[PDB]
Amino acid sequence: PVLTQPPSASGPPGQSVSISCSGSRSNIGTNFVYWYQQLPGAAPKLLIYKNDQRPSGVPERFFGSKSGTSASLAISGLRSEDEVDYYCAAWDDSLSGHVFGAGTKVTVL
Amino acid sequence: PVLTQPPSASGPPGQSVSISCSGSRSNIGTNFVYWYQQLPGAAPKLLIYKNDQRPSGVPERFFGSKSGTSASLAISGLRSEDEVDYYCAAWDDSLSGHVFGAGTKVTVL
Amino acid sequence: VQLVQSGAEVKKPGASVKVSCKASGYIFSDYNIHWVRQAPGQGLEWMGWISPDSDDTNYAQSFQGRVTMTRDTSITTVYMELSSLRSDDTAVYFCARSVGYCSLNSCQRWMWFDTWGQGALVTV
Amino acid sequence: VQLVQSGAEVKKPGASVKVSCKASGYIFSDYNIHWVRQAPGQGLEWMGWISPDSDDTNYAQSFQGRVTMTRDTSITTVYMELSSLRSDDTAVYFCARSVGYCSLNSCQRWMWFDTWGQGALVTV
Amino acid sequence: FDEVFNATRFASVYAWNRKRISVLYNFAPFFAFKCYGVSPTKLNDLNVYADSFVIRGNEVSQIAPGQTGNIADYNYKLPDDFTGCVIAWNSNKLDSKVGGNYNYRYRLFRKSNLKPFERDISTEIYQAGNKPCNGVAGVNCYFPLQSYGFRPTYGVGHQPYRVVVLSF
Amino acid sequence: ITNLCPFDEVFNATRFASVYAWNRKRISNCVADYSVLYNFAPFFAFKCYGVSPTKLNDLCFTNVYADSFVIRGNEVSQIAPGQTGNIADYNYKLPDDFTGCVIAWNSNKLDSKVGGNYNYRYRLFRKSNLKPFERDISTEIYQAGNKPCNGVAGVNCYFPLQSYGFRPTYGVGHQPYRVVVLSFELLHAPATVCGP
Ligand SMILES: *[C@@H]1O[C@H](CO)[C@@H](O)[C@H](O)[C@H]1NC(C)=O
Ligand SMILES: *[C@@H]1O[C@H](CO)[C@@H](O)[C@H](O)[C@H]1NC(C)=O
Repeated sequence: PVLTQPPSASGPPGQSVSISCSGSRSNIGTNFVYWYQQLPGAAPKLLIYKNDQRPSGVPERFFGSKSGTSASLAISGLRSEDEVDYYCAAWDDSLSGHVFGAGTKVTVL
Repeated sequence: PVLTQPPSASGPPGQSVSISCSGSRSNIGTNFVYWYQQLPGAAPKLLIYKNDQRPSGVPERFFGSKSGTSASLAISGLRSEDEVDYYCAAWDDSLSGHVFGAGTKVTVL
Repeated sequence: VQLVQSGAEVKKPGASVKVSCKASGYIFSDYNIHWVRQAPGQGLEWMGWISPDSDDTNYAQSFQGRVTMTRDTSITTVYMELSSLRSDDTAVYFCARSVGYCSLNSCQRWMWFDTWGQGALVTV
Repeated sequence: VQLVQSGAEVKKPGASVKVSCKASGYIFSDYNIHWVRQAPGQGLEWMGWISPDSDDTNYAQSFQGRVTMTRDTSITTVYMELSSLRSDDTAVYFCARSVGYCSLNSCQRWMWFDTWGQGALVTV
Repeated sequence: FDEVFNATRFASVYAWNRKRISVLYNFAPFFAFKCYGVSPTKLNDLNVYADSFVIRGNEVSQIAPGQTGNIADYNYKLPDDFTGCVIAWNSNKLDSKVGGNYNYRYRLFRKSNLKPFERDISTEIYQAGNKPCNGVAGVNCYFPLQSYGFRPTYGVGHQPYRVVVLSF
Repeated sequence: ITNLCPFDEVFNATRFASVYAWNRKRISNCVADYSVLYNFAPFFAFKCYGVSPTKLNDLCFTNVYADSFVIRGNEVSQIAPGQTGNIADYNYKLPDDFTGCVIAWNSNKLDSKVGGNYNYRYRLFRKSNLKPFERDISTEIYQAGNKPCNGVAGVNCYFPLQSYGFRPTYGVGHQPYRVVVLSFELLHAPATVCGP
């Protein structure tokens, strides 16, 4: 009962590419999912919380949402900042603990 | 109104020649302008769109911009392929039509 | 893209002529087609556009009772008719594919043509 | 707000790990401090939080009886220990402060780790 | 009375404690001490259930015999006939802290109004459409529980008022 | 009116008005059901303020107002009471008190022409904020400096309306979401639009 997501999605610079994240009944679609962006060799920070808000300082181009039992985050423009790791974090009720994604790497094309 | 522009361009080949396209306030200054050239017995082809960009394929040696009611086009060097007539076009709300220039025939010296 | 339109035949005034534009290589229902003519002694003159998904078209304030513009879906060709033609209509006819998609009169400021076509001679 | 972890230190197998992180610049008693670990090259994994106004240290099912968790509010730090570390536990450990404060099991849907301390890697 | 009034932990709204059964004025001043049937002055000259929970300061007036509202018709409905007291006092330096308190949840959506003196500790997803949402709380399908975090920045009408309804 | 209210005309219309000139359709003197609106695509945001979307049928009103426009994915959350944004302040101001529903769903199959659909625009720059539930059409240049530009597309003076085409190559954040706003009001007149 752990979140799964593709290891890497490739997109050309200048427009948007999407990172998908699919979960079970007790992981996604019952609880909120949060997105963490990890700079290389540093502590990961907030990227997307509660699926339609953003923390202050984040530019208004990171749009993540969920519809059913899966969630997708769309990142627009890949120049020098989105070549990092994106984690899919949500609360698991059955195991009574936070569980995380495998770790998605985004590279330019 | 109707776009106006000189019918002849005077200049020896090998250097820069500037041509202008004059209109009115309801024609230019609210809407963008575009440039076309008409080959002998052939369809017009694009030169400048959004008043400062060049499409993929055209030479990068052509520079044009608008400074007010009139718009100025600057060409670099006169070859035989540059000897065709150059046209100026834009859009105006007051007549609900695409107004076009009269034409500029350029001849080498 | 490929944009070739059929030729025309010289006609006598007081008759109707059909000029047909053929489109290929792209999706015919997702672009606009404009009609522009070249007569000697003057520059390009603009008439109107057809949206190939419905009947909504637009004309010019000069060509109102002389041009009727209709579309087709199975052949993907646009048919334009000239009615009550006079001696001032001696021109070759260009059908131009315009990038984007506009259907209002406040939209055309971003409407720059993409590909034109070889003309067809029309003479009085 | 800043959280400062302890330094890196290698420990032999069969020993304990003394890793600590210090909170400073905010009200210590009003924010839960979770713990998040990271194996080098794998994803993230969870450890369990601390309610720093009482003694309620919930843990995950994979580390139910292998960890020892202690609050030291006299020196405003939070300690933790590992019992019988193996080569599978060679990783880096973050401590993170979630916004708000709840110590129940069914309240973590409104819990995201806002600020994270620096890493301190431990090996075999 | 010392076990239920000074208790360190107060339960949330939807799952309230029911403790079976000194002086009561030795606490913080009371927001509302309005006994029904019996009078507070003749109470000391005169089966006791002690139900305690926490309420947002706006919704304290909803704890009364026979009136609707939000939590009243979904979480804790008093019967039409009542013989007990309601004791609501301030609690701002205990149950409120910066960043919010995400413990004291309340049930917001339910199928219908509940019977008097009833609690229901459930979380199954409410269905607000026609598609049967078995486990997906997506669009037009919402989770029942909702938490109002308590901040010292908030005004008087949003502080957590610890309350007890000493139903005789 | 003995048949259903024409919500099929406002939902299944072949074209939608743009943001800067959003439509205001009135439904009155018609028996309403509110039971056929879930037959469309799964909505991206079907959220009602004030009246829950379950007691719509048995609650009885006096007038129904429908607003209809199309917006990008990045600004769906801006359409909300007490929200600050590019459409939330300059194009469509929803009041803090709002009793109704907002319905936003995906239409990236017939409302997005490849190569660009410039038919929809929004207003970027304005002299001030916008009063709630108000619309306006501007065809004159907006200045931002200390000189009256008065109709020349030059420096520090710009056209207000900006278009935004929907190519199918775009991601979720820039697809055309069709959004309608159903608005109700208090009982100040005898009720006519009512459940069956
Ligand atoms: C509440 O409990 C604490 C800790 O036992 C005690 O110090 C305090 O006096 C008690 N207060 C009352 C009024 O019950
Ligand atoms: C919308 O109109 C189309 C075309 O007539 C029809 O196929 C479809 O069933 C209609 N949908 C709704 C929701 O009315």
